[PDB]
Amino acid sequence: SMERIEGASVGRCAASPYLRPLTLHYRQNGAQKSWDFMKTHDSVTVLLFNSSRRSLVLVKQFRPAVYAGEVERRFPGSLAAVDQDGPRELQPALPGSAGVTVELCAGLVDQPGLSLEEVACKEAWEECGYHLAPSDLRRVATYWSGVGLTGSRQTMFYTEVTDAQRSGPGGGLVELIEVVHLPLEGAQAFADDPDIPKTLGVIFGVSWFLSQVAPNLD
Amino acid sequence: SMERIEGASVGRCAASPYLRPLTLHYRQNGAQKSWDFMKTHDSVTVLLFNSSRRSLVLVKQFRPAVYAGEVERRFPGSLAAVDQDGPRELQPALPGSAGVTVELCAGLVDQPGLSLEEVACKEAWEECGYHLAPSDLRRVATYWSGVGLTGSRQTMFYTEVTDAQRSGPGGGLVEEGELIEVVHLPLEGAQAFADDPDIPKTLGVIFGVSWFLSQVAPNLD
Ligand SMILES: CC(C)Oc1ccc(-c2nn(C3CCN(C)CC3)c3ncnc(N)c23)cc1
Ligand SMILES: CC(C)Oc1ccc(-c2nn(C3CCN(C)CC3)c3ncnc(N)c23)cc1
Ligand SMILES: [Mg+2]
Ligand SMILES: [Mg+2]
Repeated sequence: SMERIEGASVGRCAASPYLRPLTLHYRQNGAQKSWDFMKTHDSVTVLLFNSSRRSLVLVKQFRPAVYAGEVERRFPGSLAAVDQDGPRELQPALPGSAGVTVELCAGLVDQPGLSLEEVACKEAWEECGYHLAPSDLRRVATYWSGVGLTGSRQTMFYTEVTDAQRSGPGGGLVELIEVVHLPLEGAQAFADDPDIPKTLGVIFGVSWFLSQVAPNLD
Repeated sequence: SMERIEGASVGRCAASPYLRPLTLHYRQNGAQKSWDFMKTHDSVTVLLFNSSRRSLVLVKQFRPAVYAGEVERRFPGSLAAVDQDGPRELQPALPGSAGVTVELCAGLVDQPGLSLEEVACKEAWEECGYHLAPSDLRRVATYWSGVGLTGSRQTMFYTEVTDAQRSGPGGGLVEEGELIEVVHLPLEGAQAFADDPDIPKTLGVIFGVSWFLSQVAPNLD
């Protein structure tokens, strides 16, 4: 989560492996309709509870999409259509902290040879520094995210760890990610504080752990 | 959520008045970087608890993007790049139920002069037929939906309603041709509804049920 961002500029977006524009044409109950959407990948998330530190493991990082959307709120029109000349430097622009979010460890399912559990284990090592095995993972929920513009499905896993599995670092492969250990005592106040940029996966992860897992511990 | 879907095809979308893909170029830790994202407005959601029926109020509708993703999920390559020879008929296709989702009532922060609570009330009227008062909405949470591809912020509201407050029809706006069905989920079987993986549900529904049962339901009796 290196909040140090410079040279922020918005340019044209032609072709991406992550954003593929498509149109579904269809008839619903006889009525001809169309819908423009983006083909994107499914994903997985994992909530880790470190029972030694009595803390939940989260990740903090810079999200360029969040930063861009935040520049638009405080300076309307900053994200207008870019001409063919080249990327337009965002002026005025916000500090990189505007794009800094707190999330669950997450990763895309964009490699055909890895299971959902294997993607979750790979991401927990690269981002959080914890050694996980697929047999240590439990499925919490599988849901659809962004039903309006994408049909992506995200699967949330839960797992319990100690420092004995933190045999190395996260922070991406080098990617700049800061690992966050949230003590259980202040976890609910963390999730409810709008001053922190959080995802729904974090709010639900914390809420689900405290209401269903924590009362059955010890 | 009429599940009769026919003629499903996928077409190239070169120019879309609804899609706004952009790329952010920036400098971080001294190493030039780029990121592909979509400019989307913010949104609101509202969870309703009908005390007269002791049921949470949800919406069910056909989501074309969800349908396409499920066809692709069962038949990879269904959404391969489309050539210039018109729309490509989806063959094989799936029954329309594969795109039918259960969601919370939700709308976009696009109408000027309307606060977040108002936009939520208008969506509850247009989609669920309930007439709400904005000052009666309790703010549950505010958060960044889809941080990887969008910078949109979503705010969730909650309020209790009665049968008498359902002073409007259902369905949404017929201007877009929307076909939205209202669902009343009984309270004693709501958690099993959110855990059963055999229904296309959003995280907002799963969190909404969980939050209601642990933060609102004990204080009712
Ligand atoms: C935020 C999200 C959960 O809700 C949405 C998002 C987009 C559309 C949409 N609405 N529309 C209309 C616009 C104008 N009306 C008259 C016809 C079609 C689209 N068209 C192409 N792609 C589309 N994703 C849409 C609807 C609901
Ligand atoms: C919530 C999360 C699971 O969703 C994501 C995550 C990352 C990207 C993305 N990741 N990347 C690269 C970054 C550098 N390398 C090392 C990894 C992939 C992108 N590049 C351009 N646009 C992009 N939307 C991306 C998209 C969606
Ligand atoms: Mg990763
Ligand atoms: Mg609507």
